[PDB]
Amino acid sequence: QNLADPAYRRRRIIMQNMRDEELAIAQVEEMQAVSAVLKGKYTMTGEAFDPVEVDMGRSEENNITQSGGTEWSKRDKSTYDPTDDIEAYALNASGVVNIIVFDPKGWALFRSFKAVKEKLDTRRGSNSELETAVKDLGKAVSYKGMYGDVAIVVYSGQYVENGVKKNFLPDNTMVLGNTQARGLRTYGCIQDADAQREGINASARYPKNWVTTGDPAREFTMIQSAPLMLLADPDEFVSVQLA
Amino acid sequence: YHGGGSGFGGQLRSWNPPSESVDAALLPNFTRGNARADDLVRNNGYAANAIQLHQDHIVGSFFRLSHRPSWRYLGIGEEEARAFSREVEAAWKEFAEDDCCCIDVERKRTFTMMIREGVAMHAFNGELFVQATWDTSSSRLFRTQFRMVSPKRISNPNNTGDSRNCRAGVQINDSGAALGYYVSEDGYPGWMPQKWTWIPRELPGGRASFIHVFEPVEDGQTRGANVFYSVMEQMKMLDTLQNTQLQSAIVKAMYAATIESELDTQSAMDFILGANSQAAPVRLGGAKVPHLMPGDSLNLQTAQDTDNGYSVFEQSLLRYIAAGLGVSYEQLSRNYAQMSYSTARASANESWAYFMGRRKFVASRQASQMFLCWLEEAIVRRVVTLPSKARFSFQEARSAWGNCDWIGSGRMAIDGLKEVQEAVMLIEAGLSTYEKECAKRGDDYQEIFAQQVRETMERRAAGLKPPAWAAA
Amino acid sequence: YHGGGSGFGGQLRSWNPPSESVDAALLPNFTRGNARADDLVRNNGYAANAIQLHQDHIVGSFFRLSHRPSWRYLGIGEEEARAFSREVEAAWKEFAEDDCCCIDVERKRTFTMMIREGVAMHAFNGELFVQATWDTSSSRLFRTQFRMVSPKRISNPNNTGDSRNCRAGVQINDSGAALGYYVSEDGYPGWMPQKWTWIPRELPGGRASFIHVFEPVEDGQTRGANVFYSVMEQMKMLDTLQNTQLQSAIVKAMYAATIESELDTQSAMDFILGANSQAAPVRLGGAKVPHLMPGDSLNLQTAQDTDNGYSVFEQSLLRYIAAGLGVSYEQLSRNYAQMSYSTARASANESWAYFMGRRKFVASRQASQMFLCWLEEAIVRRVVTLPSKARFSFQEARSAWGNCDWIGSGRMAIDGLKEVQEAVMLIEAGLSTYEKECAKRGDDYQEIFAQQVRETMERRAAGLKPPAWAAA
Amino acid sequence: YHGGGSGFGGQLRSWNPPSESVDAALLPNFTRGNARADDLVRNNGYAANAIQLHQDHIVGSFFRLSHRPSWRYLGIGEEEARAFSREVEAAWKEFAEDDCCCIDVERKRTFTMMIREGVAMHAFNGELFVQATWDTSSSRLFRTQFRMVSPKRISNPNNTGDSRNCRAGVQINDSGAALGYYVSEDGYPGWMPQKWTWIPRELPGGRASFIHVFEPVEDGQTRGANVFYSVMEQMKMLDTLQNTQLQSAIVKAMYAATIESELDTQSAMDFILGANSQAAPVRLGGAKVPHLMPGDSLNLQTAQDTDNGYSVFEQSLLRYIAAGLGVSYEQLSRNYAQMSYSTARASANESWAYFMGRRKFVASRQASQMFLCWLEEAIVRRVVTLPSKARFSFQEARSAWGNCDWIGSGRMAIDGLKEVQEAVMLIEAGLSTYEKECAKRGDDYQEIFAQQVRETMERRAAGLKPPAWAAA
Amino acid sequence: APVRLGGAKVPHLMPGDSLNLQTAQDTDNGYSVFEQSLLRYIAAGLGVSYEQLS
Repeated sequence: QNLADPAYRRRRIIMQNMRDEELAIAQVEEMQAVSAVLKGKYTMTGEAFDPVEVDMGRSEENNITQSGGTEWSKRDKSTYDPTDDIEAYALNASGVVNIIVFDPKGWALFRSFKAVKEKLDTRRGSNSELETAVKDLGKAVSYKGMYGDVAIVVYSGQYVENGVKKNFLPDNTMVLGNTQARGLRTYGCIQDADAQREGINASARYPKNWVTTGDPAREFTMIQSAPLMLLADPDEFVSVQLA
Repeated sequence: YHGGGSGFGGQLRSWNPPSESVDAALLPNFTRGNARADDLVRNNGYAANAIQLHQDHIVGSFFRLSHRPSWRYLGIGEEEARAFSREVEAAWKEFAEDDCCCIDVERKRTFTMMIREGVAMHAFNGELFVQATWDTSSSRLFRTQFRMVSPKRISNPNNTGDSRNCRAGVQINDSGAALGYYVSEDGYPGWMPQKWTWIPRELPGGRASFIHVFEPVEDGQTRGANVFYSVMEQMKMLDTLQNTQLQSAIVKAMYAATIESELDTQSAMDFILGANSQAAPVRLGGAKVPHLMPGDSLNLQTAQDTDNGYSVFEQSLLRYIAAGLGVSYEQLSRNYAQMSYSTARASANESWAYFMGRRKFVASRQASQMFLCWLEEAIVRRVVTLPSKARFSFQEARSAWGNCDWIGSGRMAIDGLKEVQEAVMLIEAGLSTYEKECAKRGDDYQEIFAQQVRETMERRAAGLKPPAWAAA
Repeated sequence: YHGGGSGFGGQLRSWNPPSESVDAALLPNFTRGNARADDLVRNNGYAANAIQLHQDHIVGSFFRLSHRPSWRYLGIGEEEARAFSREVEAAWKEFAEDDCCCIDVERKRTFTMMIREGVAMHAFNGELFVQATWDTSSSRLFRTQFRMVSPKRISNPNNTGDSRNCRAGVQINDSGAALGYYVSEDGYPGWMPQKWTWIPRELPGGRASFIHVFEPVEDGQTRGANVFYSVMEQMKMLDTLQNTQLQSAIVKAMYAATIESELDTQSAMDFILGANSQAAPVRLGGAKVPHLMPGDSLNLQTAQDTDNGYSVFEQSLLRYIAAGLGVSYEQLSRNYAQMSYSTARASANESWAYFMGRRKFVASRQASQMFLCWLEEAIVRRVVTLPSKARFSFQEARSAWGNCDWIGSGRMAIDGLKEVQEAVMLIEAGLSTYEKECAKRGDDYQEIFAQQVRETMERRAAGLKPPAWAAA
Repeated sequence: YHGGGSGFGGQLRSWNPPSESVDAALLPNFTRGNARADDLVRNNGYAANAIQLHQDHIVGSFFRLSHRPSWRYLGIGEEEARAFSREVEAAWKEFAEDDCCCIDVERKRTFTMMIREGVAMHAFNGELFVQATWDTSSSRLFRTQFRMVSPKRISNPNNTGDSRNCRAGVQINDSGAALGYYVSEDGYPGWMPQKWTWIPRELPGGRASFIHVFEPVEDGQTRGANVFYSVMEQMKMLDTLQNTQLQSAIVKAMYAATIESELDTQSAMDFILGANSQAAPVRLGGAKVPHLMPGDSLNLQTAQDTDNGYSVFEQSLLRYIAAGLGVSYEQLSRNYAQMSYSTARASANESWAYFMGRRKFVASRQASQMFLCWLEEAIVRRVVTLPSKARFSFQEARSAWGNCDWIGSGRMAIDGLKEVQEAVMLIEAGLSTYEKECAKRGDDYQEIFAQQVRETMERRAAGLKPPAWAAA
Repeated sequence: APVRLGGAKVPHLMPGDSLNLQTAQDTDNGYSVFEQSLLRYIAAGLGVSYEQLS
C-alpha cells in the first residue's frame, strides 16, 4: 500500500549510504585507537595504500605476557591472590593508574578467585565494591564498581572486517592504564582539488557527490577523513596477556 | 450518511484516504513540498505577485511601535508609566531604523524589511526563524543583533531518522513543547552540508535565543505547512497550458501559404511566389498576381482562433487559485472587469479581513518577541530606568513591561472623500476617539498633536491667521 | 498532502526541483540572466515602458531633502537643531543640484538623475553600486565625488572559480557581512586585459566608501536577483508571436489574385489583367472587365481575418506580465477600456502601494547613504558648525545627525477637485497637519509659509486687497 | 531559476545574448540606427506626430525665465537680490526676443524655437549639441551667439576607428568626463571633401563653449541612444502592411466582371457589354440587359470585405508603439473611443508625468547652461551690476548667481470649470500660494499684479466700477 | 507508455495512419435552466424563497 514515486526512493537510498560511510570511518578511527594502546605500534596497510608504520617508543618492560610461569589459568583457583600480581604488573607503569579494562573472558577468569570474593565481604579490610552477578548482557561497556582504588571496566566491542564480526580486544587481555592519560586525536589534511578550491583543509569527514553522466546515469557519494591517532606518552599503560 | 460509504453508484469505491495526523501526512514529503513551493514563487507571474501583495498589504512601507506598559497591574503610577514609555519609544526608534543596518548581523536590512521577509517566509514556507545573538567585541551601544534563518536549514543532524522526540531537527520534550533546534550551514560551492550546530530556544535566564512563529492546524504539529499546498498542482498545470497554447499559436500562425506544383522547387517558387534566382527570399514589396498552368495550385492556409476560449478557462482557474491563496481574484489577475462601487468595496473588505488577521498574528508576534529580546538588554545596560515602587521586577512579568501594539500602513479607500466624511462624523459623536481614527491612517496621534502645536506658533510668528484647531 | 506526492494521477511524476538555497540557484546562471534582462529592456516596447513607469512614479522630476535631526537623543536644543538643519539644507541644495553636474566625476548627471539611475538599475539588474571617492585636484569647496558602477563590472577576479568567502566577486567575512568588492575596468575594443582591483567597502575611519543596495529574499543572498526572472520567457515568446503574426498578415494580403491559363506567361497577362507589352506592370487607373476563353480563368483570392483573436490573447499575456512586474495592466498596455471611476481608482491604489514601497526602500536608502557620506566632509571641513554641548560626537552616532526623510513627486489625482476637498476637510478637523497635506503635493511647508508672508507684504505695498490667509 | 536556464521544453536553447555594456552594444551600429530613425521620422506619419507632440507639450509656445538667486548663502540681502533679478530678467527678455533673430549665428531661429529643436533632436537622435561662440566684428550690445550642431556631424577625424581615449568623435580623459569634441564640416555636395576641426568643451576661464546634453543609462556611455530603438522594427513593418493592404484592396476591387464567350474579343464585348466599335470604351448611362447564346456567360466577380479586422490589428500595433515612445495612445493614433471623463483624465495624467520629467531635465538643463553662458558676458561687460559686499566672486560660484527656474505652457484641462474651482479652493486655504497657481497657467504673478494695479487706476479715472481685487 | 506534455508537436503520418482530435458536446447544455425550474418548484414546496435556497 501507499508506495512512492521513484524519487522518494532515491532520497531514502541516498541517506542510508551516508550512515554506512560514517560508520565505516568511525570503525577505522576506533581500530586505530585501540591498536595504539594494546601494543606500542600499529601498521596501516591496504591494497592501494603504500604501507606506513607509525611507531611510538614503548619500553620492552611493558607488554607483559604470561608464560610457562606466572599464569592465572594453570594456578589454583582457590588459595591464590590475584591482587599480588596486579600490583607487580602496575609497578612498571609511569604515573598513577586509575582504571582497568577487561576482555569479558579475562573478567570471568579474574572474578573466579575466592580471595577476591573474600576482599568484598570484609567489614574493615577493604572498601572495594563490585557487582559479581550479571549486570550488562547486551551493552558494549559495563562500568563495574571500583575495586580498591582503580575502577573495573569490561569492554566487548565489535568491528566487522569482511562479512564476519570480530571483537576488538584480543581474547582476554587486561590493560592497566590511567583514565586521564594524555591522548592525541590528530586529523591530517584532505587532498582533493575540489575541496581546496572550496577553501577547506584539515577537516574530518569532507562529504561530496557528483554526477558522471554515464550510460546508466549515476551519482556517487564520498566521505574522506585521513585520520591518525597518537599517544603522547606510550608507556603510561601496561598491557598484560593474562593467559 | 453517504459520505463515508462507497458512493452514489460506486464511484468513490477507490477514494479511501487513510486517517493520519498532520505530522505523519506532512513530514515524510516535507522537503519536496518546500522545494516545489519555492520553484513556483521564483518562476511564476502569479506566485510572485501573490507574495508581493502579502508583503505590501500586510505590513506596507513602515511598521511603527507603540509602547503601553500596564500601569494598573504593576502599580507604578500613570505619569511615570508615560515617561518610561516615551524614553523606550525614543530608544527603539533610534535603534530600529539605523541607516548603517546594524540591527541584523549581515548588515543588509533594516527592521521593517526584516518584518517583510518574515511575512514572506511565513507565506511560502509555513514558518519563520529569527536568532538573537550578542556581539561581545562590538563597541557600539547595543550589542543585540538578530539573524534570519531559512527553514531549509533546520533539519535532522547527520541524516538521522525521525524519532519520537526529534522530528525534522526540532527536539520535543514529553509534552508538545520544543527545547532546541539543529541548524546546519548551507554553503554555495558544493552541496551536502557539513556540520550541524545545536542552539537552544531559551537561555537559562529566560531570554529568548530562538524565535519560532507559525499557526498550528491540529494538536501536534512540529513544523508548519505553507499556504501553496492547496494550489500547487493547478498552478503548474496552468503554466504548462499557457506555454503550450503560446507555442501552438506561433506554429499555427507561422505557415502562411502552401505551393503545389510539379516543376523543380526552385523554379516553382520562381514562377509563383515571385522570388528571384539571380531556398530563396521573397521581397515584401507591393502586390503580386501569379500566373499558373493547370498543374499548379496555390493555397492560403487559415488557422484557428488564436484564443479559442483559453481566456475564459484561465479566468476560472485564476478564480480557484485566488480562492486558495487568499488575495482576491481582482488583485491577483489584474483583470478589474467593469463593475459597481459595491462589488469593489465588498471584494476589498473580504481580502482585508484576511490581511488584518495575518498582520495581527504573524508579524505582530515576531515583532513583539524581537522587542522584548531587545528590551531585556536595554534595561540591563541601563539605557533606560524602570520606575521604582515596583510590585513585580522586570524578570517576573516580562509581557507586562514590554506590552506593545504595532501600527502598520493604512488602507487606501476607493473614495477619498467618503472615508474622511465618515471619520469626521464619528469624531463629532462619541462613538470613536482620536486614537482609533489617527491609527486608521498610519499616524501616532501624539506626534500629530506635537506638530500642530509647533505649527500654530510658527504661523503666529509670521503673522498668518491662526489655524482652525487653535484655541481662542 | 498531495502537493508533495505523485499528484492527481501521476502527472507530476517528473517535477522534482532540487532543494537548493538562493546562492546555489542564482549564481551559476547570473550573467546570462542579467544579459537577457538587458536584451528584453533594450528591444521591447513594453519593457522600456515598465522601466519608465518605475523611474517616473517612484522618484519623478525632483527628490527634495528634509532634514530632521534627533535633538532629544543628543540633547542640544530646539533652536540650535533648527539652525543646523537650515544651514545643512542650504549647503546640500547648493551641492546637489548644480547645473555643472559635478557631483559625479564624469559630469553627466545631477543628483536626481543619479537616484533615477539607481532605481532603474535596481529594476532590471536587482542591485545598484555607488562608489564615493575624493578629488585632491579639484579646487572647489567640496571634494566629494560619486560614481555609478554597473553590476556587470563587479565579478570574480580573472573569472576564477567561486569560493566560500569570496562569492561572485563580493568578499564575505566569517559572518554574513561583506568587506570588499572586486571591480574591473571596462574597455570595449581591447587594450590590456581587464585588471581586477580591490575597493574596500568602508574606510578605516568608518566612512562609507562603497554602496550596495538590494533587498534579500532568504537569509543569505550575496547578490540580488532582478525582477524579470518571473516573466522573461513570456515576453520573448510574445515578441516572437507578434512578429510572426505581422509577417503572416503581410504575406496573406500580398497575393491579390490568381490567373490560370494555357498561353504564354506574358500573353495571358496581356489579355486578362490588361497589362501592356508595348513582370509586365499593370496600371491601376479605372475599372476593367477581361475576356476569357473556356480554358482560362480568373480568381480573386480571399484571405483570413488579419486579427483573429490575437488581441484578446495579447491582453491575457499583458495581464500576466503586468502582474509579474508590478505595474498595473492599464499603465503597461495603454488599453484603458471603458471603466468606471471605482475601477480606475482601485487600480491606481494597487500601483501606488508598490511604488511607495519601492520609493521608501531603494531610492531612500541610496539617498540617505549618499547624504551621510557628504555630510562627513562638511562637518569636518568646517563648512558648517555643530551645535554646542553635544552628548555624542559625529562619528559616534552618524544616524543621529543625518536623520532625514525625502520628498518625492506626488500623485496626479483622477479628479482634481475631490482630493482638494478631502485635504481641506481634513485640515478643518484635527486629524492631519499642514506638513503632511503640503508634503503629499511635494511641497515644503516652510517655503510655502515664507511665500505667503512675502506675498501679503507685496499686495499691501502695491495697493491690492489682502489675501484670504492674512491675519487682521 | 528558469530564466537563466534552457527554458520550458528547451525552446530557449539558442537565446544567448551577449553580455556587454551600452558602448559595445551601441557604438558599432550608431550611424545605421540614426539613419533608420531619421527615415521613420521623415517618412512615417505617426512618428512625425509623436515628434510634434514632444515639441508642443514639452515646451509650448513660450519658455519664460524666472530668476531666483540663492541670496542667503551669498550674504548679499533680499532687496538687492530682487533688484538684480529684475534687471537681469529685463536684459535677458530684450536680448533673446530680438525680432531680427540674432541670438543664433544662422539667423533662422528664436530662443523658444531653439529649445524646441533641442528637445526634438534629443528625441530622434539621443543628444543635443549647442556651440557658444562670439562675432567680434559685430557691434551689437551682446556679442554672444549660439549655433545648433546636428549629432551626425560629430565623428572621428578621417573616419578612423575608435581608440581608447577617443570614442565616437568625443575625447575622453582618464575618467569618464569629456574634454573636447571633433566636428566635421557641412558637406552638402558629395564631392568637396570634408575638413575636421577641434573644439574644446570649456574655455580656460571655465566658461562653457560646447554643450552636450543627454541622459546616460549605464556607467560609461560616450553618446546616448534615441527613443526609437524599442520600436524601430514594428513601425517599418506596420508601414509595409498598410501599403500592401491598400494596394491589395485596390487590385481586388478593380475587376468588376468577367466575360466568358467563344467569339472574337471585339464582337463579344459588342454583344454583351454594349460597347461600340466606332479595349472598346463603354459609357455608363442606363441599365443594360444583354442577351446570351448558350455558349456564353457573364460573372459579376465578388471580393472579400475590404477591411476585415485590419483596424483592430492596427489598434494593437499602435498601442504597442505608443507604449514604446511614451505618448498616450489617444494622443498618437487620434482614436478617441467612447470613454468617460475618468479614463481620459487618467490617460492625460499618465502622459503628463513623463512630459514634465522630460521638460524638467532636457530643456531646463540646456536653457540653464545657455543662460549662464550669457550671464557671464552681462556681468563682465557691466551691462548689469553685481550686488556689493558679496561673499564670493561670480566665477567662484556660477550656479548660485545664475540659478534660474523656467516656466513652460500650462496644460489644457479636460473640464474647464473644475480646474478653476480647485485653484480658488486651494488659494482660499493655505495649501498653496499665488505664485504656484499663477505658474500653472504659464504666468508670472508679479506681472499679473502690475497689470491689476494698472487696471484699477484706469477704471477709477474713467468713471467705472472698481475691480473686484481693488482695495477700499 | 506515457507522453511528455511539454512542447508543440507535429507528427508525420504515413498514408495508412491518421489522427482524430475528438470534439465533445457542451459540458453544460442547458442544465442550469432545468436546475432553476426544479429549484423553484422545491422552494415553492418548502416555503423558503428561491434566493434563500439556491
